[PDB]
Amino acid sequence: ETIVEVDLSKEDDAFLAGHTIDGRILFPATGYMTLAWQTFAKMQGSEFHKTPVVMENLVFHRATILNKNAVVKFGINFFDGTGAFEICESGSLAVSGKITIPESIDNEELPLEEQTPSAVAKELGTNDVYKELRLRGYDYGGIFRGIVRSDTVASTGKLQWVDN
Amino acid sequence: ETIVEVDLSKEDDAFLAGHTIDGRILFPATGYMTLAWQTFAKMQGSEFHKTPVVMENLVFHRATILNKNAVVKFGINFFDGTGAFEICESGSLAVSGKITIPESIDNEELPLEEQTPSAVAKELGTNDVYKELRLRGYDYGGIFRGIVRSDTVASTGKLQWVDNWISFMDTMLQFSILSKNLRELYLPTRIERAVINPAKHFELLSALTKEEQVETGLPVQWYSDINVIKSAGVELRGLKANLAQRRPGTQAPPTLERYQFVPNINTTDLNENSEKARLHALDVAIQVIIENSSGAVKLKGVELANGRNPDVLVANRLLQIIEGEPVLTGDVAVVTSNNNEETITAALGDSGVRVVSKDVLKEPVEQNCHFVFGIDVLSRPDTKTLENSIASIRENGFLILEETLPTYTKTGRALLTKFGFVAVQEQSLGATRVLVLARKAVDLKTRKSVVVVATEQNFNWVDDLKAALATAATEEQYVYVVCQGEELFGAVGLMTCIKNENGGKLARLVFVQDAKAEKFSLTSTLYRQQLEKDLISNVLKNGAWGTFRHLKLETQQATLQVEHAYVNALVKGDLASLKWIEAAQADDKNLETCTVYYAPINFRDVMLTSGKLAADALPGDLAEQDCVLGLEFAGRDTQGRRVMAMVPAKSLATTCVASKRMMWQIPEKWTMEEASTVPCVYSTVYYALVVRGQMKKGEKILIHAGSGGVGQAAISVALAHGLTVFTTVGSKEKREFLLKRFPKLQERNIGNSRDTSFEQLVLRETKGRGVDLVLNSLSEEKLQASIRCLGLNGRFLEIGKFDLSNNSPLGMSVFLKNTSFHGILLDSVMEGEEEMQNQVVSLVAEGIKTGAVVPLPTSVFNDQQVEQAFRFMASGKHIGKVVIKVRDEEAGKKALQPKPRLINAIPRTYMHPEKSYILVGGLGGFGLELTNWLVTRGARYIVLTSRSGVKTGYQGLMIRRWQERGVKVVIDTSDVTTAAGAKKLLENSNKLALVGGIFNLAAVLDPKVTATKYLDQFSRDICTELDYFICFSSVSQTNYGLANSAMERICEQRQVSGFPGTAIQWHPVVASMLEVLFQGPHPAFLYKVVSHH
Amino acid sequence: RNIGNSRDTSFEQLVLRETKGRGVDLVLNSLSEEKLQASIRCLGLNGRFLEIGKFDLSNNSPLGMSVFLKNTSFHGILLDSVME
Ligand SMILES: [Br-]
Ligand SMILES: [Br-]
Repeated sequence: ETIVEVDLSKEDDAFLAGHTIDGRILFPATGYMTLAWQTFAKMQGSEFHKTPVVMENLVFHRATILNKNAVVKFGINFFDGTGAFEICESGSLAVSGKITIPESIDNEELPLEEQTPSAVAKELGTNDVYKELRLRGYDYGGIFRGIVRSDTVASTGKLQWVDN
Repeated sequence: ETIVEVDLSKEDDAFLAGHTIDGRILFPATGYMTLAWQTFAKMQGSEFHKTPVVMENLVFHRATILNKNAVVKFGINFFDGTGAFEICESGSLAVSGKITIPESIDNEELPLEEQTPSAVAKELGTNDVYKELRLRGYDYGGIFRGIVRSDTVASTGKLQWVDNWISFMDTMLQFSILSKNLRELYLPTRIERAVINPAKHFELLSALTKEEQVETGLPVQWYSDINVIKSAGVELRGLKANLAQRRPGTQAPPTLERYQFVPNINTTDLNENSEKARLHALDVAIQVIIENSSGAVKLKGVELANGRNPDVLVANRLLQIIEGEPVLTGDVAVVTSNNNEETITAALGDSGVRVVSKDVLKEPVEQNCHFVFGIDVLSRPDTKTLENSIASIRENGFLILEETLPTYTKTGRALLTKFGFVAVQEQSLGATRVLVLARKAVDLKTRKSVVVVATEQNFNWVDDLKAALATAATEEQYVYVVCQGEELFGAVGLMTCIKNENGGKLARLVFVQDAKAEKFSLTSTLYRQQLEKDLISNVLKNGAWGTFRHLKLETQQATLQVEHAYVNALVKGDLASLKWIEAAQADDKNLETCTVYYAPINFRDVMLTSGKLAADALPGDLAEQDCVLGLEFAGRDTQGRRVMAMVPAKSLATTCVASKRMMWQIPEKWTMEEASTVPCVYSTVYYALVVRGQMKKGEKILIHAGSGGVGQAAISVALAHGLTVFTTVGSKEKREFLLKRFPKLQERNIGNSRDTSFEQLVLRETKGRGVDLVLNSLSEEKLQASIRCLGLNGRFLEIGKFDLSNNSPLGMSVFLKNTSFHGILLDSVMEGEEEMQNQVVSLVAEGIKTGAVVPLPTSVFNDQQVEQAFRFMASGKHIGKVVIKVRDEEAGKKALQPKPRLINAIPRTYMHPEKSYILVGGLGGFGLELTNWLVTRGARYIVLTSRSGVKTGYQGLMIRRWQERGVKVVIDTSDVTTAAGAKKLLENSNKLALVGGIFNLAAVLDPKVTATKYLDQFSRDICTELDYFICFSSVSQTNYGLANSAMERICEQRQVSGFPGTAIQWHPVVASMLEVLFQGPHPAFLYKVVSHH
Repeated sequence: RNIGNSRDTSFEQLVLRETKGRGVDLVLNSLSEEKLQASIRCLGLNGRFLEIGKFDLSNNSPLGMSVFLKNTSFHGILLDSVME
């Protein structure tokens, strides 16, 4: 298996503290997806930002809690045969699923056009959005506060991009 | 991942060659398990023989074939999280499953006690077991032949131990396959659980000697109720095996050649067809030459081709006849005087006939030939062509000359006489043409000779001949064997018997049927001209000298007009094999024999024919049956009523027996063509949507494959009940057809079946709600997508087979929605209870009047276009039902008794189900397989004569199988060689059931002669319903040859006196030969079997 | 003879032995995981499995669709669905 270490004391992984849920840091589901994505490109030979993929049947078996120091090791493994992967943290399965490099990445997408924003009520600002979420228990911080705008029903909106 | 390389060139992996399946080495399923077991223990730190494990959900996705060199790399990987593992070989998945080291290996096993061995029939020995398996396709060898013992049903047995887990665990799988009733090739697909306990294994082995471990072995158990194979430390639960594809064997079927008397001077064409007649003439000619070339291993010949088309030359055919003869090769060349070598060479092709360049005028074409073929050689103005042809053959060589009859008569014979040649044979080639075989004569006066009596009154005449043959060489003389008016001496057999004797080249057979004829004498005018030809075989029959020659039969695939027939796919891979076959006649209950007019093809017929679907899947005992095609039909009742029906099989025939419960009387304004489309698709639709699914008005249903047979029927009924319908289609044209054909079908509701797009469409149109029912025939990603279309309280109706067969995984989250998943097999209905059958037909019955049941569009094909019919449905461009027009419907569409018809089908002879069949030496290898074949052809009373009785477990096995199939088997252990014994056998057998056939077997391994002689004699009086009297044997010991000669004469004599009699002269081969023999009439008294295996 | 143990998978053997491989016509199941898969194997031809548990449903456990070759039915049963 491939071992991947993330340390929130380190500059590259520090942002993860922003994904705080109910007063504790949780390794985000999308964190696992990225780690699985990245390493998969590594063994395939390419750079992950140049490598399109299709993940299937993703299962997040449990939440991963980190402290402030948060030096945590993730173990990743892939089956050449089916593309099935598994990520284990602290001696127990965390996430499982399937990953494949498609024939045509464009054909794997859906023919969807943008929706017309809802005009039933005023649109939400970044502060409106995360005020709502805070009340639900989500304590997002830093770059994880990336919803700049959303319509009243959250059918359409905008997300910022910080190369992450 | 861990890479493991196995090389059969190395000593450690060499044994794997023993696991040969269907003529190829396969990496055993148990091989994979061992690899997974070993490597897994290694990384855990332990030794694998010290490490107990539990494997689960083993799947063997594909077979691994190895060559001789066989360098193959296996890649293994393990998940720390779940314990799932995978084995890859050539960049593709091979095996998958789960493996874990248990807390307590003892706790993981089942507390099972040994079973009491079955005593229903004799137990099987190691040789019995693997004889059985060989017939199925398993070619096990070496240590993989580890089944020392098994009971007749394979419930208990023993396996040897040679310190090899792969072989040992494999024999456990072999053992499980034994118990399977169908005798076909099975390969492992899945194993639910495999418990391996090494500690327990070796402490059990310690109780055995290294010899006992090999000679006696370990107990193996098969518990059919719980599905477990248990032996020592290995415990296997939930084994699943699937029927595997058999390689298209390179064994051509055997041909039959009939013997007959051919006069040297034959003015009758050997065949009706002039072209075939000529070929036979050439065949006879070469035969005579071979017969008179002493012990020649090579036969040299040439063909003169001056002024002829390169295509019409016969050289290839000649070499083909020569090469055909066993242990004989030919040197055939084409001689050309017109120096057009390049042109000629191309015409011959890949035959291997060389070409020589010489001008036949003034010079010899070649030296020491056995024969020279030419056309119009005696016609030519100059004799130079003839002269150099004579100089080209060896002294005793022949000339094959095709001539025009008028010319050959007025000058042709004189020219041969002029050059000292005699016409050995003259065969007509129609009128105006003749084939002449010429040879230099020999002088009977100048050469020393002695005569041998060869009569039955002198028992020692064989020694007289042998003594004469040895003396002949020394004394420089020729021996004339004279056999005048003698019984039990067939000319063909006796000739062969002489030829193979030491110094046999010096013998000449003079065979005279009529006992009233001039005594043998070189001087007699009758004999002199004939014996001056110096032929080794001379047969006098009705005043004419001749020989017995074997002619190639024309019917490899001949078609006779029969009254009853069915369609069969002879070889599954090729659909061209679809042909009509003559059916057996009928000898009740709630059954009705109907006349078939229209028989539709359904996907099940296509799948079966193509091989995508195995035979074991077929409901009931159809895997055994030959006639299985045809699921439904429209036709006429026993009383001429217009009827449409549904059956499990056998509707694709001129007649079908249908169940009254599953029949509808065709309504008016329905053509039989139309009606034929209704039974299956609508019975399916109603059993799925109404019975199982319980669809209600106003509900939403997703019908996949809208413009298909089941789809169209589904859409019609659904819309009739008032449901909102969503569908999918394969193409633009299919879309257009549905829209125009149905009441309120919304374009918004038609998706695409080629992809998963329909998921978005349905969810969009249902605003995320989904539908209440799904009728699915799609598979894989399209199935899971269809699942996502299911709304609250939904009910999934599967009518496909792929994912079910493959045991695909189904996400059980769908069931949170209070849903139901329904596996729907219509076959289970017909195979199942009665009330369900009566309900579904009621639904269909009620539906027709309502108008919900509409006949489908038809793509009709006649009885000759069955191939095109199948290929057309396979393509998938068709809309509606594909129907075969067996009979044109009578005008008026009213009830009417049918006119008789005949259909061209391959003829086939079946046994009589109320007659007995005696097989002398019936328990030998040949006998057993012959008996089996007779049983499959309808024989239900079998008598086997055996002095020793049942000796092998295999024998007891076959008898058990025949008796279970309802066959009466009698083992007669009495001495049949005597007259009283033969008489008794026939009288007892006849009282059991009237004897229909007697089969004499000298092939198993004189008394051979005397039994046949007496059986022949007394059967004439006793067996008044005997249809067959057949004697099997091989060609050419001197006493065996004489036994053949005797059997030949017996059968000939029988026919003379108006009795059946056939001598057959030469275990997959037996069945193949028997099929040909009984494929149509075969009335000749002697046949030659040519093997092409 | 007809009372098995819910703590292990042994009830599979007991049932198949008593039904001689036929299985049962219905299964009312509240067990999960390896005991669920074992209960499936107890399902006979035309059988009808009746699930009232939630683990495998919530966890989206995989179900081998081979069982449906036997012309069977799997029923997700939520009483709540009735009242709502
Ligand atoms: Br998360
Ligand atoms: Br295998």
